[PDB]
Amino acid sequence: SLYKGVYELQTLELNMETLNMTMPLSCTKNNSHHYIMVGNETGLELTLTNTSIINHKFCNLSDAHKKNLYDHALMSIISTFHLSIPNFNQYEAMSCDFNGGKISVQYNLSHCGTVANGVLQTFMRMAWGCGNWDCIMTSYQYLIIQNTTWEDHCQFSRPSPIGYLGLLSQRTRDIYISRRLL
Amino acid sequence: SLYKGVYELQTLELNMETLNMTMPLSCTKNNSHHYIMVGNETGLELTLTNTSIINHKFCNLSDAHKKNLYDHALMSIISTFHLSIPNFNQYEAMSCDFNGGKISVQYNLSHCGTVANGVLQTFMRMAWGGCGNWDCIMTSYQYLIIQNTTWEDHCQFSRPSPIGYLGLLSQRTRDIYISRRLL
Amino acid sequence: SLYKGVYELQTLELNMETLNMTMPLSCTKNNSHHYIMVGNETGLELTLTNTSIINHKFCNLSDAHKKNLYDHALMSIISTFHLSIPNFNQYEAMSCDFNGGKISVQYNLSHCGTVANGVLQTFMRMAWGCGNWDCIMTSYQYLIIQNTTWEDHCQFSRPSPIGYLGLLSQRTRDIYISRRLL
Amino acid sequence: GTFTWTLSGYCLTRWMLIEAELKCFGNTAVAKCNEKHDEEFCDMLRLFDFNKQAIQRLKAPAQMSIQLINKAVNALINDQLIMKNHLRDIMCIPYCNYSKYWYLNHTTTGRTSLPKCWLVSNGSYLNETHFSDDIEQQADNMITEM
Amino acid sequence: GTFTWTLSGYCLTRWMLIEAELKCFGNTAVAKCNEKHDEEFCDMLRLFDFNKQAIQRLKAPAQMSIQLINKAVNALINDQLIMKNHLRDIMCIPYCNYSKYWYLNHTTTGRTSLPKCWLVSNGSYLNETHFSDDIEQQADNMITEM
Amino acid sequence: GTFTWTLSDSEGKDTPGGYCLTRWMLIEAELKCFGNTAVAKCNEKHDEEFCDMLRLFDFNKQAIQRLKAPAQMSIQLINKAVNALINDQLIMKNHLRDIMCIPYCNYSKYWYLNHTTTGRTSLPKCWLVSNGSYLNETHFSDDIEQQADNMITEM
Ligand SMILES: *[C@@H]1O[C@H](CO)[C@@H](O[C@@H]2O[C@H](CO)[C@@H](O[C@@H]3O[C@H](CO[C@H]4O[C@H](CO)[C@@H](O)[C@H](O)[C@@H]4O)[C@@H](O)[C@H](O)[C@@H]3O)[C@H](O)[C@H]2NC(C)=O)[C@H](O)[C@H]1NC(C)=O
Ligand SMILES: *[C@@H]1O[C@H](CO)[C@@H](O[C@@H]2O[C@H](CO)[C@@H](O[C@@H]3O[C@H](CO[C@H]4O[C@H](CO)[C@@H](O)[C@H](O)[C@@H]4O)[C@@H](O)[C@H](O)[C@@H]3O)[C@H](O)[C@H]2NC(C)=O)[C@H](O)[C@H]1NC(C)=O
Ligand SMILES: *[C@@H]1O[C@H](CO)[C@@H](O[C@@H]2O[C@H](CO)[C@@H](O[C@@H]3O[C@H](CO)[C@@H](O)[C@H](O)[C@@H]3O)[C@H](O)[C@H]2NC(C)=O)[C@H](O)[C@H]1NC(C)=O
Ligand SMILES: *[C@@H]1O[C@H](CO)[C@@H](O[C@@H]2O[C@H](CO)[C@@H](O[C@@H]3O[C@H](CO)[C@@H](O)[C@H](O)[C@@H]3O)[C@H](O)[C@H]2NC(C)=O)[C@H](O)[C@H]1NC(C)=O
Ligand SMILES: *[C@@H]1O[C@H](CO)[C@@H](O[C@@H]2O[C@H](CO)[C@@H](O[C@@H]3O[C@H](CO)[C@@H](O)[C@H](O)[C@@H]3O)[C@H](O)[C@H]2NC(C)=O)[C@H](O)[C@H]1NC(C)=O
Ligand SMILES: *[C@@H]1O[C@H](CO[C@@H]2O[C@@H](C)[C@@H](O)[C@@H](O)[C@@H]2O)[C@@H](O[C@@H]2O[C@H](CO)[C@@H](O)[C@H](O)[C@H]2NC(C)=O)[C@H](O)[C@H]1NC(C)=O
Ligand SMILES: *[C@@H]1O[C@H](CO[C@@H]2O[C@@H](C)[C@@H](O)[C@@H](O)[C@@H]2O)[C@@H](O[C@@H]2O[C@H](CO)[C@@H](O)[C@H](O)[C@H]2NC(C)=O)[C@H](O)[C@H]1NC(C)=O
Ligand SMILES: *[C@@H]1O[C@H](CO)[C@@H](O[C@@H]2O[C@H](CO)[C@@H](O)[C@H](O)[C@H]2NC(C)=O)[C@H](O)[C@H]1NC(C)=O
Ligand SMILES: *[C@@H]1O[C@H](CO)[C@@H](O[C@@H]2O[C@H](CO)[C@@H](O)[C@H](O)[C@H]2NC(C)=O)[C@H](O)[C@H]1NC(C)=O
Ligand SMILES: *[C@@H]1O[C@H](CO)[C@@H](O[C@@H]2O[C@H](CO)[C@@H](O)[C@H](O)[C@H]2NC(C)=O)[C@H](O)[C@H]1NC(C)=O
Ligand SMILES: *[C@@H]1O[C@H](CO)[C@@H](O[C@@H]2O[C@H](CO)[C@@H](O)[C@H](O)[C@H]2NC(C)=O)[C@H](O)[C@H]1NC(C)=O
Ligand SMILES: *[C@@H]1O[C@H](CO)[C@@H](O[C@@H]2O[C@H](CO)[C@@H](O)[C@H](O)[C@H]2NC(C)=O)[C@H](O)[C@H]1NC(C)=O
Ligand SMILES: *[C@@H]1O[C@H](CO)[C@@H](O[C@@H]2O[C@H](CO)[C@@H](O)[C@H](O)[C@H]2NC(C)=O)[C@H](O)[C@H]1NC(C)=O
Ligand SMILES: *[C@@H]1O[C@H](CO)[C@@H](O[C@@H]2O[C@H](CO)[C@@H](O)[C@H](O)[C@H]2NC(C)=O)[C@H](O)[C@H]1NC(C)=O
Ligand SMILES: *[C@@H]1O[C@H](CO)[C@@H](O[C@@H]2O[C@H](CO)[C@@H](O)[C@H](O)[C@H]2NC(C)=O)[C@H](O)[C@H]1NC(C)=O
Ligand SMILES: *[C@@H]1O[C@H](CO)[C@@H](O)[C@H](O)[C@H]1NC(C)=O
Ligand SMILES: *[C@@H]1O[C@H](CO)[C@@H](O)[C@H](O)[C@H]1NC(C)=O
Ligand SMILES: *[C@@H]1O[C@H](CO)[C@@H](O)[C@H](O)[C@H]1NC(C)=O
Ligand SMILES: *[C@@H]1O[C@H](CO)[C@@H](O)[C@H](O)[C@H]1NC(C)=O
Ligand SMILES: *[C@@H]1O[C@H](CO)[C@@H](O)[C@H](O)[C@H]1NC(C)=O
Ligand SMILES: *[C@@H]1O[C@H](CO)[C@@H](O)[C@H](O)[C@H]1NC(C)=O
Ligand SMILES: *[C@@H]1O[C@H](CO)[C@@H](O)[C@H](O)[C@H]1NC(C)=O
Ligand SMILES: *[C@@H]1O[C@H](CO)[C@@H](O)[C@H](O)[C@H]1NC(C)=O
Repeated sequence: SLYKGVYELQTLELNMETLNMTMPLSCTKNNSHHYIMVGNETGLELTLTNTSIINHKFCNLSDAHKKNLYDHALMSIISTFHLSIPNFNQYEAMSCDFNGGKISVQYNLSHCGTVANGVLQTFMRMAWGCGNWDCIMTSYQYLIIQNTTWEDHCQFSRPSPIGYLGLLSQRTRDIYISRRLL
Repeated sequence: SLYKGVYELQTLELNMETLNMTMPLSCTKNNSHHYIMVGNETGLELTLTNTSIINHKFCNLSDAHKKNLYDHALMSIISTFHLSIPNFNQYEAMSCDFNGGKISVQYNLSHCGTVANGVLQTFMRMAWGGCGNWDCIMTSYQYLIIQNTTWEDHCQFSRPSPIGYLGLLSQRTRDIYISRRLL
Repeated sequence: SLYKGVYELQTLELNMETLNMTMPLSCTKNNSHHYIMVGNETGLELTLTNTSIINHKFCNLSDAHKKNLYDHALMSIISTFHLSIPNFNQYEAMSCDFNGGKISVQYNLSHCGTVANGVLQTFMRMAWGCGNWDCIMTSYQYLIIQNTTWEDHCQFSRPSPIGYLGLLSQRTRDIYISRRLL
Repeated sequence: GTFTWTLSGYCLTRWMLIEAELKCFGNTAVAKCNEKHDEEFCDMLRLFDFNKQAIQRLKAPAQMSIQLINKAVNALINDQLIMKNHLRDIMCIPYCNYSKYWYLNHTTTGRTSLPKCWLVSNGSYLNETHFSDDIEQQADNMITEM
Repeated sequence: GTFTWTLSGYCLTRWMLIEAELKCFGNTAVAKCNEKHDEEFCDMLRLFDFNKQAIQRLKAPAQMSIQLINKAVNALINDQLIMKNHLRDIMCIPYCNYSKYWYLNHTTTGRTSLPKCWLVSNGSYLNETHFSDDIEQQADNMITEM
Repeated sequence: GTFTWTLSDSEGKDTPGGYCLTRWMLIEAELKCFGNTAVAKCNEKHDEEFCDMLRLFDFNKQAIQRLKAPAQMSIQLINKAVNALINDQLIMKNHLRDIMCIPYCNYSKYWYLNHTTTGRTSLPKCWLVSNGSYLNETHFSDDIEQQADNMITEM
């Protein structure tokens, strides 16, 4: 296939797994879940469902920071995810647990002016790869984020660090003030 | 007006009202009143005056966030305006009322580096187009009220533009003091 | 020297003290002291030492904002220093005091992966002086920051605004979440 | 970082301008907008193109959302250009408030230069004489193509 | 800010390419990256060069950290490119997946082109016909310099 | 985003279009003038340290000259305009060169090829620094040779 008659076309694919060591990578696996690998040793795991793993409304951020049993990179990514919400204005929707260094965060969801809009909009950015933009409404009720080890977690898409390097600019550019002094 | 024999200079002016459905339009009625309109149905009226509508230092901001009976765009604009005030430390100056979804945020301006400098600087940045003194900005008007309103033609002193808001967006959470060790 | 006949390799050196009015200027002396001059009136001495100055874990920083006995530029630059600390979680690890208008901060620091590496990273970014980026520790047990006079103490390095201007951009890029609704 | 938005020559309608006919700029000026980083009209044109196709490609929201623009303010316009313009305003250098623009139009062939903005000061647009030197280089660069 | 990372021609080995042999590009292709704020191959070229530097010039910690790329994300890439491609994703337009690429190659001398990232849509890879205008005009622009 | 500051013009030793630096700017030197050819490159090249330092010095000059002096000095203006004057990620790249134990620029000493007869000059570029000490000229002479090769291209 000589397009200009003397130039032949050739495709190319980039194997992003070589970036495992330094950057964190992202796969989709199934449509419901979306997975993140922070190296080959630990990695976050984002799910949507109708069940609920956290049954209490308290989260205990400050206690978890005081104990410091968690892993720094994972908590950094959860921070980038949560601060990247457009209009988080419902602390009750958030809930989490940090028992013994674990990460276990959860978001409740539920005309369209709710936190479901914001969390879903940042979720689409978190793991990447034809209705309107506003009020994408997933049928599932609760979003869960957890920590997991590394296995095969790339079925729909190959690893892609696009999303994580993408929303770093969006990490704090849409936030409502919660106190007169931030 | 011919230049170099063959080039004729022709002016052209852009009308930014077409951007009303995509982004806010900031404009001026006069040096006191200013209107940041969102859509054909909402807007924020900024107004300097010696009169006070807020006479209590109880914002109840987080309660209003919990209630959520306000337009989200107006609260987003308010948060962007408050976050970008350079060197805001006196918390008593701000005083907000959000009774039943209302928006009424008053900053008490009440000597060169005081809070009124940052408030008036970000104010003039909000409503652009209305020497050499970037600091020591003085204004006789004593209080700065920010009240929601419906859409009304009040862009008399200047045409509507988005440039103030878009330029201000870059400065969010860049010119603020810390308030907690862990933040 | 001379290259290619008609091209002489000249040299050029920049006196950076002329910019003292417009933005802060950095410094270095010893491997510990790193002065930074906000202008021609005062600066901040940023000294590593073993001997602390504050023996309590209290600041009352909001009271410092309330009384307003300090100078705005000093609080601004130390705020830029603290916000840019990567992954600050232990708030006990820094104490401070602002009574009487004087600023006096004390970052306590004491296998690697703790607050010490982040404080030292932002410290070397404040004023420029293997594979030592992550596991960066100093023998010194405390980092004092205090306002100071204009007696020039910079011998190792000439003044330069590069560190502060570089760290201004990376302000809130690496902050953890501490509240459900920021 | 720097803007990366692509434009949809380029023609400008009657409603979208003020008492103006359908103005069309050739491909060379629009291609000039790709690499330039301080052109007022190029940035405003990218904003208007985004608005133009965003109104019709996406169904209008029942509730207006500024979330769309905030997420991508930087990809369309160099905010640092706005900072430069504000710095000229506060230093009382002449400065552009993005409203009124001028371009050198060829009388016979009809080709037009890229619009450079009208620097305004003292709450009044400057006369053509007050910055005519800047117009002269705009003519001289047009001489380079021929 | 804008990308400043240098490229220490540059060849991509078997590791960063899936199912391919060692591949090399001419000096002109890498040189074109340094003055263009829209390309996608330049981004991954800088990411892979930087990554290689990260392994060889920085020992692996016992607990590896993500802070290193946080503070140096926009030095390598235009994040607005990611935001813009997100906009093409949202607006039903074909967007860039950053995964599959395409590049023209000359038969006799192997004078390649800087690859332009493939535009995907509808969760599927496009037909050759849809961007046939793009590859044709790229070929015209490439034969222009000769 | 990107730098947008327009460098001022010194109409002294060279015609308008060029730029110059006084004895205040430089340690152990007199007034040095660079022609329009060098300063024209600064408006397109995003990877030049000396262009950023020139923009910093020019803004400092205009601020300390035309704006009214502050009764109490503040650093608000630079805090607003730091990314507008200069590209912060150039400082990040220099920091990366430092962290990687590679030669890096600390913006102090620069080099520039100057023509013996016609007195023309290329755009200055930074003297890289390794191991806390300046490099020898032979260490990075490949860059010097390549710059001579590019310099002959114009003439
Ligand atoms: C965006 O980039 C993504 C990453 O490259 C693209 O994903 C690739 O999409 C192609 C089709 O366009 C897939 O080919 C199919 O893959 C599915 C899923 O199974 C695959 O993954 C498992 C696990 O590694 C592997 O064992 C299988 O062999 C497949 O590779 C198969 O069911 C199909 O039969 C077919 O092989 C690629 O597999 C998929 N990448 C992977 C490996 O995840 C994505 O398509 C791009 N955007 C678009 C246009 O959708
Ligand atoms: C801190 O920043 C200040 C700016 O905010 C610097 O102030 C500037 O200092 C320079 C150098 O003194 C002034 O430039 C001129 O100074 C000469 C007098 O001394 C110089 O010239 C004579 C020969 O004429 C020479 O022998 C001396 O060695 C000096 O080079 C005056 O006659 C000129 O009119 C002019 O003032 C700047 O004008 C001055 N700017 C001002 C007023 O702020 C200060 O030097 C910097 N240094 C520190 C750390 O304080
Ligand atoms: C940029 O600055 C120029 C110069 O100040 C602004 O031009 C001025 O714009 C205002 C608002 O449109 C004009 O006021 C109008 O006057 C007409 C006629 O009396 C009236 O019918 C309107 O209701 C309004 O009062 C003013 O005349 C006009 N002056 C000039 C010299 O053109 C321009 O609007 C500014 N643009 C922005 C967005 O900053
Ligand atoms: C960039 O890095 C170079 C190399 O480190 C720095 O060169 C150094 O500049 C300082 C300036 O104070 C010199 O210090 C001086 O040393 C003499 C020694 O007698 C002393 O008399 C002076 O009072 C002053 O202390 C230093 O010797 C010189 N060399 C080295 C190897 O450090 C350069 O200053 C750096 N520039 C910046 C601004 O980063
Ligand atoms: C690049 O190199 C040229 C020389 O090839 C430099 O021009 C020179 O400028 C200096 C300024 O002091 C001249 O020095 C003085 O010349 C006068 C006589 O004109 C003499 O009486 C003084 O004792 C002193 O020697 C130098 O002669 C002159 N050379 C010429 C004729 O070009 C130019 O400044 C250099 N530019 C840079 C920045 O590298
Ligand atoms: C979330 O925090 C609340 C509040 O208690 C705080 O956090 C605790 C971990 C501990 O440090 C307390 O001193 C703090 O004040 C927790 O609610 C308490 O839970 C404990 C058992 O965990 C129970 O004994 C108390 O009665 C609860 N209620 C209180 C103090 O009002 C909650 O359990 C924390 N959640 C998690 C997952 O740790
Ligand atoms: C920091 O404050 C603590 C706590 O006191 C609170 O803050 C004070 C500024 C004041 O507003 C108090 O009423 C607040 O309760 C001080 O520690 C002790 O505070 C108690 C009262 O809670 C007081 O009776 C003690 O004397 C304080 N202890 C000492 C040793 O003074 C603390 O002193 C304050 N530190 C500084 C540096 O100002
Ligand atoms: C993670 O990425 C690293 C990048 O170095 C890969 O390490 C290389 O792996 C190949 C294939 O086994 C070896 O031939 C190279 O010598 C390795 N290079 C190194 C360590 O510098 C590693 O394979 C990747 N691992 C996974 C699970 O994807
Ligand atoms: C998530 O939010 C939904 C909102 O519907 C909560 O559902 C409520 O559950 C309580 C349980 O006591 C019922 O009494 C209410 O009638 C339900 N509806 C509403 C509107 O409150 C649900 O409990 C929340 N789940 C979590 C885990 O927070
Ligand atoms: C907001 O902008 C929209 C979009 O341009 C405007 O809607 C147009 O209004 C004109 C009025 O003559 C109609 O002819 C067009 O058909 C409308 N649609 C479009 C897509 O242009 C609207 O008028 C503007 N509103 C305000 C208050 O300025
Ligand atoms: C705005 O702030 C000023 C200055 O603090 C307040 O004026 C003081 O008000 C108190 C009571 O709150 C009086 O006792 C003082 O005498 C007033 N001082 C001065 C200098 O006027 C003013 O009350 C505040 N206004 C509002 C509406 O909160
Ligand atoms: C500002 O926003 C408030 C929010 O309530 C508006 O209040 C309206 O008040 C009328 C009269 O009681 C009610 O019928 C409406 O339902 C309220 N609207 C809304 C959206 O809540 C108020 O009108 C707005 N404008 C001004 C100028 O205050
Ligand atoms: C700074 O932190 C270090 C490390 O935690 C503190 O050193 C410990 O102080 C406690 C105080 O109860 C002593 O019991 C321990 O013996 C000390 N540690 C060791 C290893 O000896 C130090 O006190 C802190 N300094 C402050 C807050 O000024
Ligand atoms: C830091 O600044 C404070 C506030 O200026 C200094 O504390 C005193 O401030 C008053 C203000 O005029 C001076 O009269 C005193 O001389 C200052 N302290 C004393 C007793 O000398 C504080 O000293 C400064 N700390 C420094 C510069 O080391
Ligand atoms: C482009 O095509 C040329 C061949 O025209 C490739 O260069 C190599 O040429 C030799 C001699 O003809 C062959 O034996 C090699 O097999 C060719 N390499 C390849 C990859 O086939 C050149 O590598 C091609 N470049 C690309 C990346 O398209
Ligand atoms: C796979 O995808 C389906 C989509 O419906 C989902 O129900 C399921 O939980 C996903 N995960 C696994 C492990 O099957
Ligand atoms: C991950 O890769 C590293 C590379 O050094 C290797 O040592 C380690 O065993 C691998 N597995 C895990 C779980 O870390
Ligand atoms: C400005 O206009 C307002 C109405 O928007 C009016 O009440 C006020 O008196 C005016 N102020 C002046 C002319 O100073
Ligand atoms: C509002 O502030 C008042 C001040 O007394 C406080 O008592 C009250 O609880 C607050 N109300 C709400 C609804 O948060
Ligand atoms: C730096 O070294 C000198 C000489 O040993 C010493 O006197 C000085 O105390 C050291 N640092 C400081 C500023 O204390
Ligand atoms: C995409 O293809 C599907 C069928 O696979 C079709 O229903 C849809 O309308 C097409 N358009 C989109 C969403 O891109
Ligand atoms: C696109 O069209 C080409 C040419 O007919 C065909 O080979 C290819 O399969 C098509 N791709 C899709 C996704 O329909
Ligand atoms: C650099 O030059 C100095 C002075 O001639 C010399 O002493 C030193 O050994 C040289 N180093 C190298 C390897 O260039």
